[PDB]
Amino acid sequence: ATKAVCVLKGDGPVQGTIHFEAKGDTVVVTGSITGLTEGDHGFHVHQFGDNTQGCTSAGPHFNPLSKKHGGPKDEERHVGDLGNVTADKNGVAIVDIVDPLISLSGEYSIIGRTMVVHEKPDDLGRGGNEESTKTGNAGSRLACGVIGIAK
Amino acid sequence: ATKAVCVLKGDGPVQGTIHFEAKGDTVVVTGSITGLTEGDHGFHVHQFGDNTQGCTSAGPHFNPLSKKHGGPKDEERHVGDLGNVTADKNGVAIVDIVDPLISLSGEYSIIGRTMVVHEKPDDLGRGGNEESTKTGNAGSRLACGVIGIAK
Ligand SMILES: [Cu+2]
Ligand SMILES: [Cu+2]
Ligand SMILES: [Zn+2]
Ligand SMILES: [Zn+2]
Repeated sequence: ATKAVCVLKGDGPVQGTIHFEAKGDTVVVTGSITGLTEGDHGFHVHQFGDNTQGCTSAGPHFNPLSKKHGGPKDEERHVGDLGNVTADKNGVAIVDIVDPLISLSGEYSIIGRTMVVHEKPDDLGRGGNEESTKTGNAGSRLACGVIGIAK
Repeated sequence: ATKAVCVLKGDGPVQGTIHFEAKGDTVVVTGSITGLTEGDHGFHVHQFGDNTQGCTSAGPHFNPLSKKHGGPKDEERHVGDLGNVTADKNGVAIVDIVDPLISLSGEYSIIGRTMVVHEKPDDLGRGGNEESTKTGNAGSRLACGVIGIAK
């Protein structure tokens, strides 16, 4: 694919629509999420596109290279580590990310996997504790969706 | 991918979970769907895994070979044509299909696309009007879900 889309939904008020487009050797990720508390929220691709138990069955971050958790600009990062999205006072986050590790085809393809928006900011692997290097201490999964092929 | 899963949801009471597993050179589709009216309901893979407008944005049937609609056993069929599932008196349909056209990888991959359960029976391309040759007259989309990679 060259284009994908994901609709985020959960058990609370958080919702959003994320679009993905292959451009050169990168993926451009755009869209918006609403109903979020003001501030930063971790935003990652989780391994499985399994929504049988809500966002919990999505598994851990997509990490085909068996690395520790980092920020998007780090060399030591999971392929699914896209950092944080920032919600304004009205709870709206505008997403505008360009990333070279995720892909819409081949081995790092995220089609069929799960996009998750988390309750807290992702510490990018610099939190000082053990959890920081697994999940960035991003907390719970507020909303998620399976990444599908778009027109 | 060797295993996929899809959770079907819509605006009504219809819901279900379908699993897909590559067993040998074929794909085995299993699961169950509840909340249906008794009888046959068209069950197809629609092209886009786009749920931005409910099941509507899923597009037409997945048809990379550009054929007309037909039954699962016909030569002239869309890849997405999986026939009918049958609901019992209780509104429950058990899915047990093996199909030679869909796949979980490559050109016929259905990962990232949408499974749709329809309101009426699929006439298998033999209804005699133009609509039959497109959708089998299966009618509205009761529930649908994006097919994602499973553990
Ligand atoms: Cu995460
Ligand atoms: Cu259909
Ligand atoms: Zn991570
Ligand atoms: Zn068809």
